[PDB]
Amino acid sequence: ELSQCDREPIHLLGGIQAYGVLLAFRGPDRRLEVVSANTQALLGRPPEALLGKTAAQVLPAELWAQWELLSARGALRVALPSGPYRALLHESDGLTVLELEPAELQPDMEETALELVRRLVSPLAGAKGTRELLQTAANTVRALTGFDRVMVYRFDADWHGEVLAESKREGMDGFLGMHFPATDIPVQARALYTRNPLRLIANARARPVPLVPSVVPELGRPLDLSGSALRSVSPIHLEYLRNMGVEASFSLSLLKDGALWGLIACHHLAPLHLSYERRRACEVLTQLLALQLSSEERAAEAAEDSHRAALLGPLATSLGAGGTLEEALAKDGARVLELTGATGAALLLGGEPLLVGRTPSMDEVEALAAWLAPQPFQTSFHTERLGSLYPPLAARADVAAGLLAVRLAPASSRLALWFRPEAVRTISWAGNPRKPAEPEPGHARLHPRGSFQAWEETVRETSPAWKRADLAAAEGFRSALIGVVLRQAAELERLSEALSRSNAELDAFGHTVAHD
Amino acid sequence: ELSQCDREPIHLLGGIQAYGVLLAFRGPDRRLEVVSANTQALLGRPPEALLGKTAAQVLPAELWAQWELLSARGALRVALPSGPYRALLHESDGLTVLELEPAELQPDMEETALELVRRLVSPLAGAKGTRELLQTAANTVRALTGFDRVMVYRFDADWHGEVLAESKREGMDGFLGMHFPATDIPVQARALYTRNPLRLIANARARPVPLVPSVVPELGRPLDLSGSALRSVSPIHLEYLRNMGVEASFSLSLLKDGALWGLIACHHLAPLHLSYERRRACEVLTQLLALQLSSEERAAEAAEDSHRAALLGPLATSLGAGGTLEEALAKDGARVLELTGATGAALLLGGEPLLVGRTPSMDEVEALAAWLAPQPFQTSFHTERLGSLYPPLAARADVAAGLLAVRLAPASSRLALWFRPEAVRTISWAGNPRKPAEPEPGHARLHPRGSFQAWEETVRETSPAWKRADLAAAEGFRSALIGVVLRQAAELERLSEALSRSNAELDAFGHTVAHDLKEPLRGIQQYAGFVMEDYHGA
Ligand SMILES: */C=C\C1=C(C)C(=O)N/C1=C\C1=NC(=C\c2[nH]c(/C=C3\NC(=O)C(C=C)=C3C)c(C)c2CCC(=O)O)/C(CCC(=O)O)=C1C
Ligand SMILES: */C=C\C1=C(C)C(=O)N/C1=C\C1=NC(=C\c2[nH]c(/C=C3\NC(=O)C(C=C)=C3C)c(C)c2CCC(=O)O)/C(CCC(=O)O)=C1C
Repeated sequence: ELSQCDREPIHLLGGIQAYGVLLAFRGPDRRLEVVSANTQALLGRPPEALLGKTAAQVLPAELWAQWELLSARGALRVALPSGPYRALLHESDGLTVLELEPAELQPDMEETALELVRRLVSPLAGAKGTRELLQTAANTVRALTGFDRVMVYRFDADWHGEVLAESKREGMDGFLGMHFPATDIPVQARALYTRNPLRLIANARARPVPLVPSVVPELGRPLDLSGSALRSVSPIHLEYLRNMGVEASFSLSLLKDGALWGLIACHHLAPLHLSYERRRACEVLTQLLALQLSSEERAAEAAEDSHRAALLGPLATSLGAGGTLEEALAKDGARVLELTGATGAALLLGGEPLLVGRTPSMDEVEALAAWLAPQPFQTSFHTERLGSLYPPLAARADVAAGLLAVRLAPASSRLALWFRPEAVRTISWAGNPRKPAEPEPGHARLHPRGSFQAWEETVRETSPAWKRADLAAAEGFRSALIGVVLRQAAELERLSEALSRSNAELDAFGHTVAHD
Repeated sequence: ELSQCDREPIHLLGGIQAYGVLLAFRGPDRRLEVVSANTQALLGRPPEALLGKTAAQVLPAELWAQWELLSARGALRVALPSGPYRALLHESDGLTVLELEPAELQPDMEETALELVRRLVSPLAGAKGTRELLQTAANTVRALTGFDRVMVYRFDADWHGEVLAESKREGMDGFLGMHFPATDIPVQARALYTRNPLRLIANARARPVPLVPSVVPELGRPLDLSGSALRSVSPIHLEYLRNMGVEASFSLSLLKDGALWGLIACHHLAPLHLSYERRRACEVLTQLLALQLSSEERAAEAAEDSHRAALLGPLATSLGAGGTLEEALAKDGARVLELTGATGAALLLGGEPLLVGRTPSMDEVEALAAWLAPQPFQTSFHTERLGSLYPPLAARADVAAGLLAVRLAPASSRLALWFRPEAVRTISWAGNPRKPAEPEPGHARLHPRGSFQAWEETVRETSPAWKRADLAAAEGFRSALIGVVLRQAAELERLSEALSRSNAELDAFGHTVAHDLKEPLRGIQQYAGFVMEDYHGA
């Protein structure tokens, strides 16, 4: 593929954390094909000995009494001599696997989750703004998890990320408003996190615990761990955290109708374990954030569409009065521009092209109109930097930074478009984007960024991104160009009664030659 | 416009249900001025003698210990020698009001609450549709509350509503599929329910306990009960509930966006009392359901509008393929009809109107267009019925029952409209709506309906409602219509090349006016050829 950062498989690591013990059951005969190598403390027997025997005589006597509801719903609490343990059950890779982990110790915690979900679902939330919703979710995440530093991470088109908001406690650095390279998150990571919503790495210094046996005898590969929540992450990502200085990690993915909208991040300077109940409560909390944001964007787009219609109102009303379309646009050009938020407009109906406001030279516009012919689009065209697609205008980007074009007609040569100037924008990177990874002699792998200090770069010949409202405003301008062009048709309609008058002029000079 | 069902107030009854006990406080030292008459058991002292004295000695010592957290949070579970109670505290009418209610005897209900929450939100919820979401909500509400019958009530424009889905229990009657008159819920009821979502009527035949004293001295009014959740409903609604035979009621309000879009009702045939945590858990269910309904509706409507644009596309392309607009519409008359789903399409660009599909004759549509010109509509005018508004075409309601129209020009007489035939449907009424109420002798109050048997009636000369996608499709029809108006600009240049041979004919008019003036030059030339003759004669 592109790099070792992607070709590396994540399913087949076969690494398990030291917190719990993983056990496996094979079909009806209850075969323990693969077991953890740290089961001596819990199971009281050597790990290698337990291979190949039945589940009837190996497990502690307690949890068969709890086996029924474990097979029913996959969760319970069981008492053990070492202490209270949390039991989860899931079946994957054509085999049944069982695991045990420590559980909570504060019974008062459970009602807190209900209280906080009530607070979040309570009305008047989101009216304050979209941005504050992320912070008022992150602060509650801090309270539930009790971690140190929490960011909110949002994905861009090219899979690079930004920090929309964060909530921390005093005494640590913050990455608010910082961007990160797209390659920092591998593609296989996105594919895996599409299915598994959450994950937990409570220690960074811990060595991975080997899985015995190394490979399943008949599968030919080690046991899959995607379904389990105790998987050990790749060692490469560990050095990234260690250089970052984080000891414990906890991330929850946000899903929007099949799209990885963003990730919640949590960090800690010291190792700290966390229970399954807290994880699931946090997951339930994060699930409603997508719905809240959906409601917010529906309301915002409704307001924007209403505002665009309101602005369309008087522009259409003024058109149709005394004058011609070229006269009307020239006289009423002030109200034209704000529909698309541009600085110049151009229309081509068959005559010489007409320009209003800031625009490229007269000779260039028809060259562009010809240039727009072959690119396949049906209604609209978009660009934030036309210089890539069309080099000649990149020489003078003062008005050619961004263009929005629309088909007034079918594939024939009739078009209208708008122009935008360039806006300076400066962004701050964490490390050098040019060197996302630090190479090592021997090319065994690619080490992560050496440092994490803020670094700034400036982009030029770029226009602010086209919104979604102006895309509909283009169709609105088409619906307003009708009406004014229909008044053109009405003035041509009394030119049509003047065509009846022209036939009257025909037979008028007819009876005039009759008279002379 | 207000019958007797809109005069009496609800928040000034001053009645409290049998199970509860009400207490109110005034002033920084929090003296006692309002107390229920059934407080003999819990307080152990005559109610009258305790009002106006120091609050600390009146309240039991156990309750006074946990005052601090109850003051802030407002909810608390406490233990009494009689049993376990839940204390509710709230502020209303500039007064401190606390409440005492029996507590729940079930320890682990909250785990079930979280289980139902995670069931509803789901990794994938409501993929099937809205109706399935309502059905899922109904039976979950039943399970969480343990009631017999539940309702889902949705309001129309005129505040008259029908039931969509229900969770139905065996061995008892249901109400799914009928409508209820808007008179059932008065304006005052909607105004009150706009704020308080939780309404519980523990008993139907219980008599409200009076609050001594009847009137607050400084205010001159009965103590407000809107803030509290133990209000006693008006006796007329108690009789209305008794007529059904239902004993206990539970009503949740689905306030999605500043409006009472939906009401969730629960019924039971036997006395029953719920716990406060039950109501609090059920409260978030309504918000979840409303939010998911809104999200699903928006997503589905956006997806359908995408298909509308996708169908708009090839219509525009094909219409721009041929250069005979009237003929193209005639041959492609099928396609234009399903853009808004109408059956009769009429085009009027100022010339002779074009008629395709089922439509009335030209004179009726011309008269309708003439009437539409002074009729004020900003961009569009859509209605399902026209006989109510326009008399002359009411006779021809077969095809002119409903129409959707848009204004092509900003002014004048350029209108494009469609035609829709009448659609017949049957609405089932629970009880005859023609007799909404029965008047008692003396006209003191209007008692509710007597019998609730199903009743039927038929609506006529009506068309299905123009749902918003149709209006969006008409606007998109104008938007892609500008495409065929650029094709009509090619046709405009065809009319203008007729006018261009007419402009060459205008230059012809110039030099033929020169010709028809210089033929008079030959006229005065003949006059000159005669002028020496007439001079010789003279
Ligand atoms: C190709 C390997 C590799 C390099 C080099 C690189 O840049 N990424 C990487 C390793 C992996 N990272 C994995 C996990 C992972 N990394 C991030 C990155 C961030 N952490 C932040 O808080 C932050 C900022 C903002 C970013 C962009 C994240 C979010 C993840 C997911 C899990 C958490 O770290 O929480 C990873 C996956 C391994 C596995 O799932 O076992 C790889 C391969
Ligand atoms: C004059 C008002 C009035 C007449 C007459 C009438 O038709 N109803 C009525 C009395 C009131 N009822 C009030 C509350 C109330 N009524 C209903 C009605 C229904 N219950 C159903 O199951 C159902 C169906 C649908 C209908 C039509 C409902 C749902 C409520 C809210 C509380 C519950 O009953 O659950 C009322 C409000 C004042 C008060 O609280 O006393 C009036 C005036």
